[PDB]
Amino acid sequence: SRVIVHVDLDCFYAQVEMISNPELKDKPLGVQQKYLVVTCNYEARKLGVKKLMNVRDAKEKCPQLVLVNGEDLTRYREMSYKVTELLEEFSPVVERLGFDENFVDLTEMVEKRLQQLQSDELSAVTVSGHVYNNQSINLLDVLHIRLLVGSQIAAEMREAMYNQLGLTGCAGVASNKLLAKLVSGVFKPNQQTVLLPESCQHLIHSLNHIKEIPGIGYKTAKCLEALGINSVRDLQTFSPKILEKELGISVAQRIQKLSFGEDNSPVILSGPPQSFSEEDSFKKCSSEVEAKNKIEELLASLLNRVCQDGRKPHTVRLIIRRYSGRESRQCPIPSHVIQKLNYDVMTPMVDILMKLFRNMVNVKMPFHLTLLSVCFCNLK
DNA sequence: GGGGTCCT
DNA sequence: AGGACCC
Ligand SMILES: Cc1cn([C@H]2C[C@H](O)[C@@H](COP(=O)(O)OP(=O)(O)OP(=O)(O)O)O2)c(=O)[nH]c1=O
Ligand SMILES: [Mg+2]
Ligand SMILES: [Mg+2]
Repeated sequence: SRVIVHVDLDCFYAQVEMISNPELKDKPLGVQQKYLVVTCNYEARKLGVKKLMNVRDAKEKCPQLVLVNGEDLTRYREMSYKVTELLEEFSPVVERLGFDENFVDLTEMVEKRLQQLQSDELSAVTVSGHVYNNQSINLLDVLHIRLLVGSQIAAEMREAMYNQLGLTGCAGVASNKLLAKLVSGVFKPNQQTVLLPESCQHLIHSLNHIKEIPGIGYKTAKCLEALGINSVRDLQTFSPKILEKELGISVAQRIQKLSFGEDNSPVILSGPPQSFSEEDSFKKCSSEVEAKNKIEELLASLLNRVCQDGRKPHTVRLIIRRYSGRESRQCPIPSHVIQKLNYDVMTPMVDILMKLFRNMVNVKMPFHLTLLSVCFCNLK
């Protein structure tokens, strides 16, 4: 019934770097964060470089790999919002997923375009891009026609993104978010594909690991592996009763639906972010004097970002990670502090954060943090 | 890794 | 405050 598109930018961070320094769009490029190559351009993947590879592995496997540092997300974040703002011009309800993916519900727009078409030009309606599984099109099938118009809009989207932002990316068009997202990566990079309904099963069964289904992550997949469940079909087939009584009703019914390619979740308007955070990770921080300096650094950046935003946060959170998950402490931001932008908001915010710090770190007893993070949320 | 979302 | 998910 619905016509949903999923847009997915090509090697996002690397693409941004290649644009900032066009002297790089010729070379294999990797974006580095500490010891990780979080992503690389397609010249690099040709040479054996994979996403999230160790710089050691990447170096050895590709000594001519140019590395740029991508620990500061400022520019990626800015381009990211330019992308969704551009998509919002097509339809106001755009849902972000991470920095480089967006869903848009095109069905109202598709409907509008059809109501305007004439008889002799419905003939006549064509696909833009790939048709998944080379499935043949039936122009008399109104579902095929709607999905085809979807593909046309999707191509207008990719064209605008290139023309206005210089950004290249993939699109997937299908009847729900799950399927749009699975199909958008079938032809990469910088291409698009549309999923006709009779090819839905082929798409879901094309997956080789149950983790490949968006919504099934490390923990959930590990549990399923424990239950003898490894293929999509194993999950499709497993006893709903037993599944429920091992993962709970909510998860069980949702992921089991997902395994059939069913996903009724609406595309949601993401809008402005609901939180701003900054982190730094390190081998060791073992003194409060360090912690405070670290935190002042993080807080400085955040205050810059809150500044531009316009809205004001009403709670602060401090996150740590002890040597060998994470722990957090939050509290509301005093009413008087919330009026800042010209004054000196630093010293009182660091005072609050340090109270939070000592609340979860015994400073009289040696400690070994390996991450510090500050988060502003409850924006108003 | 350096972010972000929602649910319990 | 933690846990799970997504990138
Ligand atoms: C998965 C993941 C992505 N990212 C960032 C790096 C990526 O540039 C960006 C989007 O990730 P992806 O969309 O998963 O991959 P990509 O856009 O870099 O490359 P492609 O889609 O062509 O395969 O998010 C992280 O920082 N940490 C992570 O764990
Ligand atoms: Mg991408
Ligand atoms: Mg998954």
